Amino acid sequence: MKRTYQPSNRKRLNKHGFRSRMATANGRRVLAARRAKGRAKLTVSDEF
Amino acid sequence: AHPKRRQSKTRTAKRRTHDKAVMPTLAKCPNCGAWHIYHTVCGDCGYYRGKLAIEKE
Amino acid sequence: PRSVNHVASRAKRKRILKLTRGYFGARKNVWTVAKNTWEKGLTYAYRDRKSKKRNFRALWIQRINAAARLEGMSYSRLMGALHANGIEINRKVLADLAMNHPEAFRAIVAKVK
Amino acid sequence: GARKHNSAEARKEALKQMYFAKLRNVPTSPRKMRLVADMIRGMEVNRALGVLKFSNKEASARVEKLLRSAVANWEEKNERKAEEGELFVSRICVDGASTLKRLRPAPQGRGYRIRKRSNHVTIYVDT
Amino acid sequence: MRHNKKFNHLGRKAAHRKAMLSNMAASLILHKRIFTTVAKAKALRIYVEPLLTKTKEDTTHSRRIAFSYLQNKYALKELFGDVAAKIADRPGGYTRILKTGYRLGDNAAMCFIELVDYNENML
RNA sequence: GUCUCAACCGCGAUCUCGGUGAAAUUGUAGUAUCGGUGAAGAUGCCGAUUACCCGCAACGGGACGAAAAGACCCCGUGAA
RNA sequence: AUAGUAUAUCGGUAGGGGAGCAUUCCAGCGACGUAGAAGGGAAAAGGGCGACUUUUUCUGGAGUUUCUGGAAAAGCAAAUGUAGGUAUAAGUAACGAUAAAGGGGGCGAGAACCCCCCUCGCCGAAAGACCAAGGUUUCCUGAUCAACGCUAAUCGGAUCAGGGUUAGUCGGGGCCUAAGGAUAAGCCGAAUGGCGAUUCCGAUGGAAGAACCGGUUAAUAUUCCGGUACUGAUAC
RNA sequence: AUUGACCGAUGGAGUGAGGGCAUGGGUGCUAAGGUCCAUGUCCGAGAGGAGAAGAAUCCGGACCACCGGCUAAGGUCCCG
RNA sequence: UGAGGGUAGGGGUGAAAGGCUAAUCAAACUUGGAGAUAGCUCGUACUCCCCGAAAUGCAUUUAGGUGCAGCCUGUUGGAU
RNA sequence: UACCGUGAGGGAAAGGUGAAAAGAACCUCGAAAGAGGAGUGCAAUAGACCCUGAACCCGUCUGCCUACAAGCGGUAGGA
RNA sequence: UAAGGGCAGACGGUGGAUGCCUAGGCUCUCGGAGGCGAAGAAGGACGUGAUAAGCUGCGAAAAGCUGCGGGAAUCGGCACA
Ligand SMILES: [K+]
Ligand SMILES: [K+]
Ligand SMILES: [K+]
Ligand SMILES: [K+]
Ligand SMILES: [K+]
Ligand SMILES: [Mg+2]
Ligand SMILES: [Mg+2]
Ligand SMILES: [Mg+2]
Ligand SMILES: [Mg+2]
Ligand SMILES: [Mg+2]
Ligand SMILES: [Mg+2]
Ligand SMILES: [Mg+2]
Ligand SMILES: [Mg+2]
Ligand SMILES: [Mg+2]
Ligand SMILES: [Mg+2]
Ligand SMILES: [Mg+2]
Ligand SMILES: [Mg+2]
Ligand SMILES: [Mg+2]
Ligand SMILES: [Mg+2]
Ligand SMILES: [Mg+2]
Ligand SMILES: [Mg+2]
Ligand SMILES: [Mg+2]
Ligand SMILES: [Mg+2]
Ligand SMILES: [Mg+2]
Ligand SMILES: [Mg+2]
Ligand SMILES: [Mg+2]
Ligand SMILES: [Mg+2]
Ligand SMILES: [Mg+2]
Ligand SMILES: [Mg+2]
Ligand SMILES: [Mg+2]
Ligand SMILES: [Mg+2]
Ligand SMILES: [Mg+2]
Ligand SMILES: [Mg+2]
Ligand SMILES: [Mg+2]
Ligand SMILES: [Mg+2]
Ligand SMILES: [Mg+2]
Ligand SMILES: [Mg+2]
Ligand SMILES: [Mg+2]
Ligand SMILES: [Mg+2]
Ligand SMILES: [Mg+2]
Ligand SMILES: [Mg+2]
Ligand SMILES: [Mg+2]
Ligand SMILES: [Mg+2]
Ligand SMILES: [Mg+2]
Ligand SMILES: [Mg+2]
Ligand SMILES: [Mg+2]
Ligand SMILES: [Mg+2]
Ligand SMILES: [Mg+2]
Ligand SMILES: [Mg+2]
Ligand SMILES: [Mg+2]
Ligand SMILES: [Mg+2]
Ligand SMILES: [Mg+2]
Ligand code: NA
Ligand code: NA
Ligand code: NA
Ligand code: NA
Ligand SMILES: [Zn+2]
Repeated sequence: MKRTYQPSNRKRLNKHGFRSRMATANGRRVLAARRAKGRAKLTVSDEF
Repeated sequence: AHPKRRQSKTRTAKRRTHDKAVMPTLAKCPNCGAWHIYHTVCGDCGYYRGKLAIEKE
Repeated sequence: PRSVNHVASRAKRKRILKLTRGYFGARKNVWTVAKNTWEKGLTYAYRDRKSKKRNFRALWIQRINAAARLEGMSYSRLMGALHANGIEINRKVLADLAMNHPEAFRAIVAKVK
Repeated sequence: GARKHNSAEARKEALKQMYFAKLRNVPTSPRKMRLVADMIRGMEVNRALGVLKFSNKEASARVEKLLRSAVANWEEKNERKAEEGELFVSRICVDGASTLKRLRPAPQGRGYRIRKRSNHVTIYVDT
Repeated sequence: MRHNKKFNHLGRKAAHRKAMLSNMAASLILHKRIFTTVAKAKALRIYVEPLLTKTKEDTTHSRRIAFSYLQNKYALKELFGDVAAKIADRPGGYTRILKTGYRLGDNAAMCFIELVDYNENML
């Protein structure tokens, strides 16, 4: 059967990528929380 | 369908009374002197019932 | 300070497990099973200390009954004759005399018969 | 302070009179191996080698090569080739070794554990 | 029940079983001895001995009847050539089965089957 | 062949042997039967009765068998 | 408990009261320890009673402790309680489409399963061939069989090392714009901000710049080589 | 007469689901191991003995030990 | 049917089943207020010694909760 | 961090040879894994998952009991 | 008698509790300080070695370059060969 995750690299970066996070105040708020935690992976732009 | 209780050590060991490895039926080869299974060709010499059966190089 | 009594807590269990040696199956060495069995046994012992006095007096009377009957007298009549004559020998002594020294028993019977 | 040296000296002097061989960490189940140990316990070594060679159990091939080692240890510690009809298996035991845990999927997303067991085998020989 | 049912199905469908017996028989005629399991070799004996009996009447009909079984022209060439001459006087019992031991992978009983007139040591 | 009313045949599973090897469940158990008794339907109490020790195959009457802190019903100065 | 040895009293759930033991650490006076401390195994003996204590011996190989007072992370049998380990059911269920296998050689300690050969069987609008998405070295070769592979394995999409992807034209990108997105001038609005062009971005579409057949490697091939073409720039 | 059993002040509670039996009653059917009151009692919170085995029927209130003695209810052919 | 866009939680979308909104829907998920509240259920660990209840009355959006009385216990003063 | 999740986010387990590597040349049985020796060392039952090394659970040996026997498995007697 | 079973002891297996220990935590006291960035920050990507996965340091001048002060025989990071 068709499952929930059907990958598309173009969709992934448009929805969760680094440049989309930086485009809004609430996205930059997410980046600040992940930096303060010390995450090695900041966005999906890192795993690529 | 389901065990009401775990079996004690005694009950498990009593059941395993009849779990025995079967001993081979062995015979000595009149030519080689080696053990072989009765009613089979000796794998060492190749002989069987006093005659050569598998001439081994 | 932080206080944990590891050695003391474990020593309490080990002492009792010496008392449960000889039991069947898990009742001898598995802690919560063995302690349960040991505690129940102590209740039996308190009751069985009392029943011991009952069982040994019943055994003395039975032996006295057999010895008296060999001399033409039942237990009830022999005891009635002893208490009438003031003899204060107790049943443990008489039963021992009945079994192991039959000639002394016969002298007590010949004094009240 | 020489105490453990004196305890160990006596331990080594006794080992000179014991003839044995060991198999450690055999990657098979101890219960199946025990089935083979009961077969050759207390049996003459020459007859046991043939019994192990033609056995239908797979654990027998490993045990056969351990009995050969036990005999060789005997001759090393006694300084002579063993006779025929002389030695016999005086002691044998199988003990469970460490277990390797694995996963096997089951229906509806559940997972179960598989145990891949091991064992140790020790053999003694005697004249 | 199987009272008086005298042939081994050999754990195969009928078409599979007939194909295996025919491949095995060709192997025995071409190579004078083959190694197989005991249950398979006892079933081949009932299959191949009547086929070897057909070489006592050398005709077109006998060759074609034999070919309807083997369907292999090299086996037919060998069967009606050298194999026919060796067995021309023996009254049945052309093959022999001798047990050898057990396989490593499934502990199957093993044996070898061969034509008697090609084993000189056993004559 | 739905049935009267079933019979037979083939392969896969099944059974035996070699190799590998789980799970639900589990206070301890040397866990028989009948009637009685009893938190009122007893393997475990009472009185009788029957029963040499230990497996394998096969079937499901009981262990108020397993699973899931009954959805029904009532209750909470509970919730949505 | 009362009187100072005598009289009385001593079954207990909820619950009230009294008196103690062990544990961690601190102060003080002091002790023990490589001629063997703590911990762990075994044995023996004590206590108005008990919580507990003491001694001997084996292991162990460096810390331990009496008494008086002080302070607490100060004691488990059960919470469908948590972690780790190990059992029972049990050598039981099962080993994942009933397309199928048999023989002879080979390497090898070892072969039902690996390689070669003969036969048999299955798919064949596919279970064959070429791309896209997605994956990211799984591709080829040598060595290895611990783990992985629902068996074994000399084999593998496994482990380690080495090697392997070649474009003026192919597919992209460079050019263009769609949905939509970001904006300019402006408009709206506690803040954060929301809207807003013919502007820009954005292919799944449009391009007036153009290549196809064959052969070679263990692994690349409109890319390398052969043959035959085409398209921009640039200099005379 | 009575081991002292009563009361005040003040510190700390738990309980506020009861139950069986006998007697006097209501209700019910002069039913219920039913229900609602009153007076005692026992179980609750109570072991031991008799009743074959029974929470409250009969006897009897367990400080500990004893291989001593006398009795209660109930018994004295055997299991006993 | 492929690619890429858009609508976001009392909101979306719905040829309307309270359907669907990442195996979750009569109000998604994540983090925080936060150890919400639970007159409810379950659980609550060393020793010996002395004493030892209640399951009634009144009131209560009260009836399986609670306040006061009644009945237990410590200390203290009186005799009753 | 690994791992889980489309994402926001959630989120582990895991310390100790010996004073010193002196970390076991060489031999024996094995195709080699494993062991028996030898050697180093206070100690190898300190041998690499290595200080000590408990329980549940699992073996072998020795002593006594057990195939006419029926219930929470003990307790009090007793050859 | 023991196919088997029960109990006790001896010796082992497994497992990793306990004792001892510390390399890391927890709560504070006293003093200072309270920023970095368009002369490009915080945080990252990619590189950098005789040898080079990963960390550390560094930036095509890349485990590093030049002076001044200190110090005195070893040194080329963790980290071996
Ligand atoms: K300490
Ligand atoms: K290879
Ligand atoms: K909502
Ligand atoms: K151990
Ligand atoms: K008997
Ligand atoms: Mg069996
Ligand atoms: Mg294995
Ligand atoms: Mg085999
Ligand atoms: Mg799935
Ligand atoms: Mg079949
Ligand atoms: Mg099997
Ligand atoms: Mg009944
Ligand atoms: Mg019954
Ligand atoms: Mg049920
Ligand atoms: Mg419920
Ligand atoms: Mg009293
Ligand atoms: Mg009392
Ligand atoms: Mg505590
Ligand atoms: Mg459960
Ligand atoms: Mg079964
Ligand atoms: Mg079965
Ligand atoms: Mg399955
Ligand atoms: Mg099966
Ligand atoms: Mg398969
Ligand atoms: Mg295809
Ligand atoms: Mg490949
Ligand atoms: Mg394998
Ligand atoms: Mg490979
Ligand atoms: Mg192009
Ligand atoms: Mg444009
Ligand atoms: Mg290719
Ligand atoms: Mg080409
Ligand atoms: Mg009330
Ligand atoms: Mg009430
Ligand atoms: Mg009533
Ligand atoms: Mg009435
Ligand atoms: Mg009622
Ligand atoms: Mg009372
Ligand atoms: Mg509806
Ligand atoms: Mg859904
Ligand atoms: Mg709501
Ligand atoms: Mg709040
Ligand atoms: Mg809460
Ligand atoms: Mg009292
Ligand atoms: Mg209520
Ligand atoms: Mg009150
Ligand atoms: Mg030691
Ligand atoms: Mg150790
Ligand atoms: Mg009889
Ligand atoms: Mg041990
Ligand atoms: Mg520790
Ligand atoms: Mg200088
Ligand atoms: Na010592
Ligand atoms: Na504990
Ligand atoms: Na026995
Ligand atoms: Na430069
Ligand atoms: Zn021979």
